Amino acid sequence: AVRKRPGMYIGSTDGAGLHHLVWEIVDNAVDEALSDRIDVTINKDGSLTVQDHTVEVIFTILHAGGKFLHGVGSSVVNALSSWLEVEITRDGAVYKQRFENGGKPVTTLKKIGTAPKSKTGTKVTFMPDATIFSTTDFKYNTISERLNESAFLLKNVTLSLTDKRTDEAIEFHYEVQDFVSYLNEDKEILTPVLYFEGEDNGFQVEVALQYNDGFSDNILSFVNNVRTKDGGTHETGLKSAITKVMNDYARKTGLLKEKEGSDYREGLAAVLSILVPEEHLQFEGQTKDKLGSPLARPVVDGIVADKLTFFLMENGELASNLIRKAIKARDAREAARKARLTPAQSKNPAKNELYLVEGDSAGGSAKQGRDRKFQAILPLRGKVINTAKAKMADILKNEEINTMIYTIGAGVGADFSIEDANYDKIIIMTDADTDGAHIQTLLLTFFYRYMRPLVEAGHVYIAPPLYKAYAWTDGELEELRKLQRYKGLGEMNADQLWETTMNPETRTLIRVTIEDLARAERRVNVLMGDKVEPRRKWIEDNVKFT
Amino acid sequence: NIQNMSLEDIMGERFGRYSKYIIQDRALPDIRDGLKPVQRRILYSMNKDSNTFDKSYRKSAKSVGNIMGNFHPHGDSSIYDAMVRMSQNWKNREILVEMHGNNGSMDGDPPAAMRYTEARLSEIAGYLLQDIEKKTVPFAWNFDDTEKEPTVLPAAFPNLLVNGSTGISAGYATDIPPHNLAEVIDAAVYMIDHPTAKIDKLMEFLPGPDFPTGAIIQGRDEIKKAYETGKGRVVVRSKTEIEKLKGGKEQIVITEIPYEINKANLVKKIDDVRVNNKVAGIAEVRDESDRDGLRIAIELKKDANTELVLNYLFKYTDLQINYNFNMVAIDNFTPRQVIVPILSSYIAHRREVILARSRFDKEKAEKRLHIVEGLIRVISILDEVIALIRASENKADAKENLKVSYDFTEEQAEAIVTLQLYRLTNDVVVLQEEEAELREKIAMLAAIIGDERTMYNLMKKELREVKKKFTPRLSSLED
DNA sequence: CGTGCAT
DNA sequence: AGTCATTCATG
Ligand SMILES: C[C@H]1COc2c(N3CCN(C)CC3)c(F)cc3c(=O)c(C(=O)O)cn1c23
Ligand SMILES: [Mg+2]
Ligand SMILES: [Mg+2]
Repeated sequence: AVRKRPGMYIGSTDGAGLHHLVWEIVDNAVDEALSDRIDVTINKDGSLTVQDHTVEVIFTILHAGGKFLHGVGSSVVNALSSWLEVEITRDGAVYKQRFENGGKPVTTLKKIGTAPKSKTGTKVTFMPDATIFSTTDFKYNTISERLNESAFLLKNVTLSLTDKRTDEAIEFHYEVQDFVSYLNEDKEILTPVLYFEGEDNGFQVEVALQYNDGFSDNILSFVNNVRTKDGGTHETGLKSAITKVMNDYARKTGLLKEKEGSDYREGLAAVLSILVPEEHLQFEGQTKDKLGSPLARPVVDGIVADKLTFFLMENGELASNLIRKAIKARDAREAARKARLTPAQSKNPAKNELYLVEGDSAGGSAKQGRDRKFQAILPLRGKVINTAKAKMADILKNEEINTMIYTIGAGVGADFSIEDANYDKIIIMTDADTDGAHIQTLLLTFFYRYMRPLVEAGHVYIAPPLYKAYAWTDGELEELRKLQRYKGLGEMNADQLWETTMNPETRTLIRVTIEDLARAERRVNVLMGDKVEPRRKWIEDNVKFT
Repeated sequence: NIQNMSLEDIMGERFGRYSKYIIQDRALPDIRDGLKPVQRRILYSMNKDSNTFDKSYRKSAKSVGNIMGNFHPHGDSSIYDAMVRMSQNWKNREILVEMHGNNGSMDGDPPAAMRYTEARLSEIAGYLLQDIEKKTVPFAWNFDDTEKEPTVLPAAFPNLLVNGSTGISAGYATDIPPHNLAEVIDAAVYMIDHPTAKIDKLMEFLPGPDFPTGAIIQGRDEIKKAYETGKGRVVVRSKTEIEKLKGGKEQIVITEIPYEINKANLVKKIDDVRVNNKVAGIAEVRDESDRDGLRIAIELKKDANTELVLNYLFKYTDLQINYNFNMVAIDNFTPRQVIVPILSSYIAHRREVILARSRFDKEKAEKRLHIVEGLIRVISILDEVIALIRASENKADAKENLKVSYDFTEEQAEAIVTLQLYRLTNDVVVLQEEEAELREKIAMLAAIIGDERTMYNLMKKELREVKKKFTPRLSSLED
């Protein structure tokens, strides 16, 4: 009688429907265990069997979107199954009974054997009929993702999945903080995991927050152990808490300039879970997908806005830096509505790298060979202006200089903040020739004269093999001896450039360190200064002509 | 992963690296042949390729590409511009490259790109390379370790002073102006005879620079100062006539301007003087230079003080400039401000060259004389030599048998045994004539080697030939 | 100011 | 196939 309008009970599909009654049965047996081990099995047959650690018919009842013999009149599976065999072990016996198609009983429920003492357990195995279903092929990947994400909020339960076709298996158990890890597994991490607990008049909210270098925000919400896919007032309580708690943190001893919104949520991922007392539980229409209960907004905003006005004040590290990020987000965002170097994909001043490459040509191979997630490319076109000889007028009217002053994002001179920067490492990558040497020299003097902190915090670097098995030393080629000599990177392919000098795994970068500020100041000012005679003599004295 | 170095250390291994290279191998001419590395490679490469004065012009881009791929690991623009410059006869007193097409002008308009033009060495450039095949000069491996290139050319004329050089590196710059070939050679010849010669006396032969652009050079004492020390400021002034136009007006006509001056910029700046009325008098400025003659007309107003106008233009334009000597060259791998060490290094260089050339030819002549001696002998004993080779088991056994049975050396055995059958149809007399000519040839060379004077005579004899072949002063001299 | 090998 | 700018030294 459900067989006739199946979409109403399940939303038939191919095979989102098939994968919907398994959800119904599994969530049902969960619901039953809540009031401690559910095992699912895909068989060689094609059939599916859920079993758990009168439980029986309260079990086979489904269409079951909840949590927190007798019947069998409308078990929406029984109705939608070729055959369905069912079995209970209880009191000291074991009973089995099966049905075909409509759920017309092929036999009566009989004792099919002796059960190990009073030990109890329920099991349903069934094959959907290929009549009312177009796909009978249960996917293990899908069932997996379900059971998985199900098990997080289900602290009381452990559930498993075995595929007897592919002979593979998982099991799931979770003792909300983990969930944010699971959500940010293969991503890069701006802040650690922030976790905020709290009861406040009947309501129990529990949130973890953790940013990434991503763009899309990713916020999951849970009331009473099930998901609010469509958000709700608790979510709005959580979003409204941060946008206004951090604005305060900006405003105060930070940066506001006196005189933002979703910009705070860029790359934010968070799993938010409240406990509502159920007599206050109210959602939208038909489905329990969006929490409507009004008190949830000012209780979540309560608990959260409290804990992380504290957290922000508690450490100006992940704090003021995080705000700056919002304004960089605020910057381009409004510059997109105003839209109506080669940059790193995601903004991460903690691992981002700026490559100043000698030449647009080498700049090309650099763009092609790079890891675009965290590596930016800035081609320098021609010898860089000598920041010692030239005037601070012309020095600031220089394209190469002026766009580094901007791409770096910290300004220049004494009006220069090292915390508003954009990269953890600025890497100078030149040809392995005399002129590359020269270029390294003119850039080093600029960074010393005009961004000394960056060179002082060991942020400025200098990036190739000499021989081909590869070697760098005249000694390393004799160990290989038990041969092509590299004349340039141009003899460099993007593939090779990476393996050899750009990959943080397989590369060597000289790190510039200002050791003795005063004897360092003598060196720059003598090699690069206006006066020729000093230089000439330095050369006459240190340069071995032979 | 990471290794630290000091700011003080980084800027030291780098600027030293660069400084050394720009001084030795870029901006500064070698004191002996007067060429920067890029120019030597240009000349060497075109000569290797037979792209000489006596053969068809060859596409510029072909030449440039070969220079780049074989010798000079830099941009083609730079090579090409260098090649073009060596062909411009208002920059070079004696051009070394002949180029067909737009290769620029005194007005400084861009030369055609190297896809249009074509080029070859000039005849005189041939004399810079004379005897390069005779192991006369030291060779090194190219950037590539694939091929040898010369580190200096044989220079059968004194190109450093003849063509000049300029001239900017690190810690040093250079400015050496051009001189007249016959004059520079007269000086060299005197100095060969009188090594301890003083400048005063040298200047009876070499009175001063000789610009391709001509003009008037004023400053005898600064010329002397520069010939002694390598530094000096001289004045260079346009050749000017005056022409009495009808109706009481005059007109200043310029016909030679100062070296390194862009005609067109000069004409514009002189007209700027007229448009701005900085001084009164100028009626019109008119560049009247055609393809065969330089002529600028500065027409004056009626009742215009022509001396005042002229003098003002001399001071406030490049109608007249100061020219500064700063003769720096590379001597024994290092930069030198230099006249005495320059000439003397050159003389010692030619000595090595001529000595080496002569060892090389003598070596050739001996190897040959040695073989001709064996052949003269073989003929006294053909029938039995053919018999012997007939009886030998193979090439190597035949040679062995010729040594053992008749005392020929390896080298003679090789020659005898690699003769073609038709040679057996052949007279000891022809061979004896050759033996005699070789003995004379070896005596001449061996003397040169054992006694310096014979060699210096050759060098003078050759410098005089070059002079007789390649013109009159262009630039007048004034005290 | 512009020169000439370099970027 | 021109055009744009920079190094370096010098007067
Ligand atoms: C190496 C590249 C670098 O860029 C260059 C120029 N620019 C530098 C940056 N400016 C903002 C715009 C202009 C330039 F004006 C001329 C040349 C040039 O003649 C040249 C060559 O190979 O002969 C090569 N290059 C040039
Ligand atoms: Mg290079
Ligand atoms: Mg250029």
